[PDB]
Order: sequence, then structure tokens, then C-alpha cells
Amino acid sequence: TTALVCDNGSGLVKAGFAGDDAPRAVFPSIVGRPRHQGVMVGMGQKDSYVGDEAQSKRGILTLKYPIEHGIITNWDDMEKIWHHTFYNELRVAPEEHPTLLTEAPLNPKANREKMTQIMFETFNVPAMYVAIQAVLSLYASGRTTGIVLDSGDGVTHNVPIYEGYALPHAIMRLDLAGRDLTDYLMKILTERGYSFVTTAEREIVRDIKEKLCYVALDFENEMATAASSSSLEKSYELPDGQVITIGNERFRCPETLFQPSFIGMESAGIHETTYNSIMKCDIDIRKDLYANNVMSGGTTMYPGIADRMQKEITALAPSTMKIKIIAPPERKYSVWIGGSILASLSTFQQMWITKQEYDEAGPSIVH
Amino acid sequence: TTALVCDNGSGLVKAGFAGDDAPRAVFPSIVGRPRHQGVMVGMGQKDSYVGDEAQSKRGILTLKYPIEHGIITNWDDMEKIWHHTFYNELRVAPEEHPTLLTEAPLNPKANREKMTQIMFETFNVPAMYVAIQAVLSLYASGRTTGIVLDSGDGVTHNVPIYEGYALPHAIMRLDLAGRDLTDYLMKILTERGYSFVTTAEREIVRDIKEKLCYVALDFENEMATAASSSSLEKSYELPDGQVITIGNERFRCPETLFQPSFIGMESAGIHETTYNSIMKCDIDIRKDLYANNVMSGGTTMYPGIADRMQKEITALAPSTMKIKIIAPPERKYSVWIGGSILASLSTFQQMWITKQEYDEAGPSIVH
Amino acid sequence: VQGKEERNYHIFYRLCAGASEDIRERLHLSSPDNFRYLNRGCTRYFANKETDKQILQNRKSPEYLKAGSLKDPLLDDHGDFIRMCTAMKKIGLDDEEKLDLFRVVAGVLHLGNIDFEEAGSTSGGCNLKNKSTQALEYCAELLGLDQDDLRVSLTTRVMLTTAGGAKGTVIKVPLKVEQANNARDALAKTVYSHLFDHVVNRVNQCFPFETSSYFIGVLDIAGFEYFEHNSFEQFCINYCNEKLQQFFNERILKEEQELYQKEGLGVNEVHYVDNQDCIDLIEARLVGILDILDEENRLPQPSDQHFTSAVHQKHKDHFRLSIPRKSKLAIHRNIRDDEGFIIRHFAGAVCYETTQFVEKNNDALHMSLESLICESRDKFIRELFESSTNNNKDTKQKAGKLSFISVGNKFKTQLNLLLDKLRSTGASFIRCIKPNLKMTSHHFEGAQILSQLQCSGMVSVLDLMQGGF
Ligand SMILES: Nc1ncnc2c1ncn2[C@@H]1O[C@H](COP(=O)(O)OP(=O)(O)O)[C@@H](O)[C@H]1O
Ligand SMILES: Nc1ncnc2c1ncn2[C@@H]1O[C@H](COP(=O)(O)OP(=O)(O)O)[C@@H](O)[C@H]1O
Ligand SMILES: [Mg+2]
Ligand SMILES: [Mg+2]
Repeated sequence: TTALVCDNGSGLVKAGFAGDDAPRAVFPSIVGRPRHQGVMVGMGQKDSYVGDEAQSKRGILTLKYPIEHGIITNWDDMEKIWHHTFYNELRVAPEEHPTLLTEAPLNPKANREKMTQIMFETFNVPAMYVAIQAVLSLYASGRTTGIVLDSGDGVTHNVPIYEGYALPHAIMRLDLAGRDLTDYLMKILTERGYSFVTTAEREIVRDIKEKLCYVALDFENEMATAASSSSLEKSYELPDGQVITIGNERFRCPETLFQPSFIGMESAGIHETTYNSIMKCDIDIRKDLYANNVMSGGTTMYPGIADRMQKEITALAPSTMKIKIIAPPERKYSVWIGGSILASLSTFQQMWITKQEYDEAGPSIVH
Repeated sequence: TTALVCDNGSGLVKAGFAGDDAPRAVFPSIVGRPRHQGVMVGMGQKDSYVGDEAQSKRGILTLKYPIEHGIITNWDDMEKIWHHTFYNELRVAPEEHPTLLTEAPLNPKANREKMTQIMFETFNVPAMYVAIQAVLSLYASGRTTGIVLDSGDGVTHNVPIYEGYALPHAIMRLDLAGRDLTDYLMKILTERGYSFVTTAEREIVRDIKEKLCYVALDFENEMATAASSSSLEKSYELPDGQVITIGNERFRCPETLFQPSFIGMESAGIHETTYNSIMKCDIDIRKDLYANNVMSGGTTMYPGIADRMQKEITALAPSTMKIKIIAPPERKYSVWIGGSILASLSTFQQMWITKQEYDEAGPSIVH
Repeated sequence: VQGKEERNYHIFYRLCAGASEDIRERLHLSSPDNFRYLNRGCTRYFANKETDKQILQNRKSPEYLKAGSLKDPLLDDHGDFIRMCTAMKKIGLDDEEKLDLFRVVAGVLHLGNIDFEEAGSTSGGCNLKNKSTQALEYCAELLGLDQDDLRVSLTTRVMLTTAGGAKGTVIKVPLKVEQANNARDALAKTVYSHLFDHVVNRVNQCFPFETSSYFIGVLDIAGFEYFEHNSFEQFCINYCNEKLQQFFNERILKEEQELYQKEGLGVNEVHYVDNQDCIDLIEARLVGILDILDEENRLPQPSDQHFTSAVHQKHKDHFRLSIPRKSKLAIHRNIRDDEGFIIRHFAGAVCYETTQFVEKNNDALHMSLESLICESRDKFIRELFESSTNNNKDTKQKAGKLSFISVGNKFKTQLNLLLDKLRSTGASFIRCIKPNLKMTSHHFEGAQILSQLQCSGMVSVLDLMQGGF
């Protein structure tokens, strides 16, 4: 009866049944092997700790995120993620539900075949389907027109959709935010003398990337007032006991996301990739893409957006057009709140990939 | 049959079967041959006396500790130690049990090989293993995390352990306490006109190192009150009837273990070696090394630690990080009560190095 | 440690319910919510309409105010305490000794509240809590102990260094907080254990035997009790019924072997109903499930999740054991891998969860406290923990070895003292069937009878019997 929406995060894999509150389980996706000699012969050690337990056992493991630059590293670690996810979080057999899985918008072939094929043969689910994470964010806002953003550590996307059709010729996938912001924050915190190099400790960079950082309203003028002897210092306390006072770098990192020339690649900022996707749509429709600019994904949770994004777009777009950007709370779970809306509905009860048709057809059932 | 734990003291050999009370026999390792010509043709005198009888026959022997600066002098005297220990104390034959021996955490290789090999050919025991003395001090107070101290006459050590892994990078070996404290008491007791130079008499100094010393809470202020007529004088009575009156020097001898500057040697006190092993451990784990500081051995039995050690560490450690220093009673038997828990417990009942495997492999089976 | 909606023993409810104010003033009782060995489960009394009027307001807990007396047509916890003392007049006990059989029971109840915090890092150890000061004073006059000597005895491990040379002495090493919670409850499972042995030995002297030779006895014990969730109490019952099932089928095959060749109806054979693979699974040395449990207590820091992964570590084979999520019945598929197991027995597949499983097993009555309750400051009490009048043990305190002592072994070892006594005797198996749920006349339930035919070992007899005579 009830389906399961399990969202293949780039973070942060999310799992929870169909409808209607929030995901049951969210955890850092990491697998970590034990890297030092064991001297208490108890000992009960497992092949790999997943997160949560690999985030409560930091500093004695070697963290490996199973998804990197929007593609999964190997299914040897991924299947162990799956077994962990269903069993010690949700507490339900995969043989008892049609499931609903997600992938990234514009992802390499044959990563959807190899996925579809392994998951049926390993867990023997009743039926399954794969929806792209951006499209679902329409449902969470109730839109009938507008551009959708799935931005996670570390692949973002920019997809424009009109009532009620998607355009194959206007979609942009950037492998640019947010895990490159994580590496950049580590590159500019070494710049003020606090040295971080170890895999486990890299999570601490993510926790200050979450909490303390923000986006400026105008870069050049926040940079000017930063030069003052006036304080921008916020004091963090670290696990070992150490105290870090950061100022300039705090607004530098998530400002980072405009002008990717700060790293140095030729790709233009979210400012322009948003715009270049809009001006790749048909002429009459462009009118209603304005004011249906909907941000989404957890890496948009800096408090300095969306009115930075707004002030920048309104300057570049044609004059006298009413352009607003929709940014509410919930954005980290937006995609999931999409999936949640879908899987309870009819007619889409009959659009699942059923087991007999999968057996006859094989993995080549992409279209 | 029940395994036998015989601890290769730095001191002070301890011997007793696997668990659960206390060691059967303790004596301070000395061998002594008779140094003057015999004038009673009775005679009955043994070629080598071990202790207890070599500590009863003081003044007519030349005492030689077989373990000097953390290593055994030669196996000619050591084998006679062993033979006395198993046979004329514990009464059991080595042929009837697997045995358990102890070592230093860091000690000359291949003198653990040569040891293991000689002991197999001399006593022809069924099976054995060699455990490091520091690790066992976790077991004694049932800790799952924390930094371990085996400080005996004369090897100290500092090993950090995290549930239940030993960190190789941070293991620190100090060749400081306690025989150099024995020599130091003899060096500052000549300063009050009582001279002790001959081998037998050197034991008496060691015995006054046990009972009458203590460590100060604030050095500079204990030194102040010593200069006045304010009594810190305690009267000791000496083996041949003599009266010794010590003041200042009573707290001076153990204070040597802080600040090795008193000997002039280039090393840093237990204060700083504790810290220096912690700040060679991975950042996340440091949180639980604070407040799982476990002291151990017999040379930490001064009645003026750990709350000196605490007040000094608490000044150097990061601000408002809670640091519990746990020093239990029974510390002289800590190592042994550790070993006892292990060798009685399965799984490790089937993990001793056994005879058929040893005979095929040879001394390299150590690692 | 009483499970959810369960109670303790019935003397800990009949003394609370049936005590008057001329009985409560000499024992200082209060309502069940106060005592930790009573608030853990259910605090309600069994009663009938007439006695429901007589239960005092100061004997009622918040649960008693909310849900009232429990309805049962025969149990009366207020009234049967009156009819208990009529039977103590009949059996062979006087009223002064009956009063001494109420002082020991009330001392167990005021033991059930002591708490232990962590010391102020004063050279390690644990200390008692400030709320437990008046709670120790109100317990020590019931168990006959000194309040200044008992505070040491509940916090330290007393041993000696006296065994050879030099100056020998007795040193004191304090215990950890979790070791003090397991040690405080170990005294209550020792004092009530020797009190029940004093009532049965007193009853056996009320009608003493003339001599001994042959004997015909009746063994009655709890059946194959299995519920919605199965506890540590149900793991030892279903292991006890499996061993009694081993000797049961052993006597059935032997009767057929001594009848068809003795009344001359030919020779025959059958595939015996072996349960040795189920027995080795539950109790085998080193690899068995109960063998891993008594070993698990010895580890530096006990856990219940580390115990569970070790069960399917060593039992990676054996058909009669599977993971909890594999369950035939849907209800136990909400359990996760390191939280339970399913063991097939002669009554079918019974799942057990492992939450708090190790915590209920770990008893340890150390030297400093076993050698304090034996030296009690009251005289009727010192006779209860032996040496006995006949067959005196005389265990001295000056010895060393063994400290904690095996405890997951005492439930199997004490059962082996009866199974080999049964193996030398004949047997007369009387199976009792309950026909209906309410215990009402003429009623029959084919929804209640058939489950007791399949869980009383009766099916195993019918699938062994294939004789055709
Ligand atoms: N308050 C916040 N501010 C900035 N970044 C955040 C915040 N909360 C979460 N993040 C980032 O968002 C990421 C999670 O994004 P998510 O929506 O899970 O992407 P996906 O669903 O594709 O995995 C994390 O890697 C984290 O670094
Ligand atoms: N009460 C005491 N105060 C100070 N030092 C002591 C005391 N008791 C013993 N010692 C010292 O401790 C040493 C014994 O330490 P021990 O734990 O046996 O080391 P090891 O086990 O490495 O031989 C002896 O040499 C003695 O000098
Ligand atoms: Mg995504
Ligand atoms: Mg040592």
C-alpha cells in the first residue's frame, strides 16, 4: 500500500514514507573504515560504520562520501548505505512497498540503468521508479510555471519548466556548489592559520559552513567596511577546546557562488546561469518565468539570499518587468516534500515500473 | 587449565594466577652473591640468593637488580630469577599452563624476540603471549577511552588509547622515574650528612622513598615555609638504631618528577608529557582524552598527587574544558589486575602463541 | 527488575495491601510508588468488592488512584494477607517468629531506593546521593547493619595484600557507579533467596519424615510461557521446558521399546525427535547463547547491542536461529538486527528482544558486602544465611579468588541438579488443558485449546508415535 520516498541526496541521504510531515532519517552518507591498530580485545568492530555512528566516532575512521561530483563512487559502498538506510533507521522490509527513488537532473548514462538493475536484483522490491530531484521542487511550492534549483554538496542545477511541460533545450547542470564551497572554506581558513587536512576534521569545516557564514548584499561595499577596525569577528569554539575568531572569510566563502572566477573556471555565476537558461526558452513564455524564480536545495540556506540574487537579477533583466524570487523556510527538505506529494496521488499509481515488465524488458526501460 | 600472569616488573616482580584477588608473590628482583670469605664450614650457602632471602641477608651480599634502565642485563641471572619465581614461590610447573608475560610499550627490538625464544627453550611452556604494561592499566579501572601511565623504577610511559584503538603517533617513552628518584634521594641525603654509598644500603634509601615522601600543591610556597622554623620535620629511625631528622628534602625528592631541570637533563615533566602526547592526537578525539586521564604504577603512589597534577594541567589546557584526573587505590597492582581480566576472558583464550606454531615459525612470530 | 504491566512476587503486594496501622508502625511502610522494586512494573492490588472498601488511602499509589483494584474472582491481596496469617498459625510458626518473618521482608523494600553518584574526583570512586541518607538509616535497622560500616561496604572492594613477605594489610579500592547499581540489587537477590529457603525448610520440619528409601513425588513448574514480547524471565523458562521436553521424549520412546518386544509384536525403529541441535545452540560451552552471556558480563564495559552481534557471529550456522526481521509473524519485523533473535523450540518459533537482556543478567555480590550481611546485628537473621543445623558448609572469609562469581551459569547449573535426579527415576506425565479464557463452566474455546496442544509438547508425541497398533 503506502510507498517509500527515499531521496538519494548528495549530502545527506534522506528517507521517509509517503506523506506528510518530514523525512524520518537524515545522516551524512559517509562510510568510514577503522584506520589504526586495535588493542582492547572486546571488540565488535564492523566493516564500516555509516553515519550517524560514523559522525559519533570521528577521528578514528577514514570518511568516504559515496557520491562525488553528482555521481556515485562504486555500488560496493552504496549497497551498504541502502541496507543501513532501510534497516536501522526506517525499520521496514523493502519487499513490502513500491519505492520511489531520485537521481540528479542530467546524470551520466548508464548510471540510471546500473542503479535500476542492481537495486531490483539486490533488494527485490515490488516496483520502483526514478524521478529527477529538481522537478519535484515544483510540487513543494505548488507552481504551474518557473525555474527549479536542486543545489547540494556538490552539484547544483538550473531547470526552467512551463505549464506543464519541461524544456529539453534549456536545462543547465553545474558541478560547482556546494562541496567546492566546503573545499574553498578550508582553503581560506588555512589562509588565517588554522590548518585542517584530515578527512574526519573536514566535517568540522562543513559545520561552520552551515552556521556562521552569510552572503553580502554588495560585495565591494561589504569588503570596504570589512577593512575598518570595526569588528566582524564571530567567535567559534572547537571540539578539542580551541577558539577561532573569523571576520572577512565569513562573508567571503558563500559570496563565493557569484563570480566562479574566484576559483578560476570560465563558467558564469548563478546570476548569469539563471538568466542564460531563461533566455534559452521560447519568447512568449519568458514573461511568466519572471516571478516564478523558486530557490531550493540545502546549499541555499545562507541568510544572505535571496535578496542578493534579486537585486542582481533585476539589474540584468529587461526594465519594467516584475521579477520576484520565492524563498521560504523548508528549502533543505523541499525536494522530499515534492516526492511526498507525488507518491500518495492517483493516476500515478499506474506509472510505476512493475516487476514483470522489468523482467521481460530488462534495464533498457529508460524511456 | 588456568593461565598464569607473571609480571616482569621494572621493580618488583609480581606473580599470581589469572585473577581475581592480588599477586601471590612480590619481591624487588635483586640477586646477591656472598662477598666475604667463609669462616664457618657448615656451610649451606647458596651461590645466588634471590629476594625475599636476598633482602633478609643485606650487608653481606652485593645486590644486583637484573632489570636496569628498562632492560634485562643478561639472561644468565634472569633465568635464575625465573626459576626461583615459578618454582620456589608459585610452586606450579610451567609445563602445566599457558603463561602471560609483560613488557615495556617501547623497548629494544630484538630483545623481545630473544626473551620469548630463551624462555621457550629454558622452561618449555605450552603457550604464551607478551602484553605491554601500559594497555593493561585501562582494564584495571574498566575504561574504554584515555591516556595510560606505566611508571616503575625506572621506566615511565605515556600511551593515548581511544575505544579500543592505540594511537601509534602519540606514544611517548620517558626514561625518568623511579630509580633516578632513588639516586636523587641518595644524592640529597648526603647533603644532610648521612652517607650511603655501598650496594646493600641502597635498598634502605628506596624504602624511605616509599613511606615518607610527599608532593607539594604549590612548590614556591612550600619552599617559603620550609625556610622558617615551622615544622615539616619528621623523625625516621634507622636499621642500626640511628635517628634521622628530615625537613625540606622530604618534599624535594618527589618534586624532581616535575621539572627535570633539577637533574639538568633535557626533558619536560609529567605535566608537559601528558599534554604533549594529547596534542599529538587527532583533533576530534582530544575531547575525551580530557577527563579519562588515568594514572597508574607504584611510582605514582606519593600522597600528594593527583591534585597537584590537576591544578597544573588545568592552567595549561584550553579554557573551560573539564579535566577529571582518575587515580584509583591499588595502583601498584594495576598492571597485574589488568592482565588478570584479559587472560581469563574468551575470545583471547585461543590466541596465545602455541608450541606447534612457534616451532615452525621461530622468533619472528612476535608481531 | 519487573517488566511492563508485570508485578514482583506476591508478598511485596500483600504486605503493602494487607498491612494495618499496628503493623505499618513497626515496619514503616508506604505506598508502592515509593519503592523502586515496585514502581518499575504495576502497582495495583488484586481485590473483590467487599475488600475494595477496606484498602486504606495511605496504601494507594497514583496508578491505584487512576485505575483502581484489579478484578480477579479469587486473588484478594488485602484479604488473603488475613487468611495468610491463619495458615501461619496452622503450619507450625508462632506469632513472635511470624513477626520476624515480616521484618526481613520489609528490609528488602527499603533497600530498593539507594542511589550512587560519581565522586568529586577524590582519587576515583562513587559516593551515595544526598537523597539516600535518610534512605540508608531506615534500611539498616531492618537488615541489622551499622549505618557507618554499611556506607563503606556498599562502595568499596575490600581485599588483602597478605600472602608472603613484608607487611601485609587490607586495602580498599572503590567500585564504579554502574558496578554499585548492579551490586546493590545483588544483595536483594541474595537475602530474599535465603528467606524462601528458610520458609520451605521450616515447613519440612512441621511434619518430619521417619526414614527414607524410595520416593514418589510430584513436580509442578511453570509451562511454556510465551507472550507478545519475550523477556529474560521467559528465556530461562523456555530453556527449562526444552530440557524437560528432552527427557519427555526420551521416556516415550523407551516405553515403546520396552512394550513391543515385551508383549511380542515384532521389532521396529523410528527417527528420534532430536533437539540436541537446539540444546547446543542455547547452552553449548564457548559457542552457545547462554555461554556468550555469562562471558559478556566479564567485559570492561557491558552493552546489549555488542552481545547481539556476537550471537550471530558464533551462530552463523544452525537452522533453529535466524535474524528478527525474518519473522514468520509480522509483529516482530519492527525489531532491528542488533536488537533481537528468533529461536525455534518444541513449541515453535519464539522471538526474544535483547534490549536490557544483559542488564537483567549481571549480578555480582562482592567480598565487602557478602561478608557484611553474614555478620548481621540481629540473631534470627544470622541463622538465615547459614551455617545450617545439618550439612554445614562453613565458608571462611580469608580466601582469594574469585570475586564476581558466575551468574548466567546458576540458572543452568541449578536445573542440572534436577535433570539428573529425574534421569534416575521413572515418570508419570500429567498434561493440564485450560478449556476457556474466563474459567467459566460449560464453556469451550477451539480458539484457546488448540494453541495449548501445540505448546505443551503434545504434538511431538503424536509425530513420534507411528506404530500403527
Ligand atoms: N544553514 C545552512 N547554511 C548553509 N549551508 C547549509 C545549511 N544547512 C545545510 N547546508 C548545506 O546544504 C547541504 C545539504 O543540501 P541538500 O539539500 O541535502 O542537497 P541534496 O539534497 O542534493 O543532498 C549540506 O552539505 C550543507 O553543507
Ligand atoms: N607509597 C609509595 N610512595 C612512593 N613510591 C612507592 C610507594 N610504594 C612503592 N613505591 C615505588 O614504586 C616502585 C614499584 O613500582 P611498580 O608499580 O612495581 O613498577 P613496575 O610494575 O614497573 O615494576 C618501587 O620501586 C617503589 O620505589
Ligand atoms: Mg540534489
Ligand atoms: Mg612497568
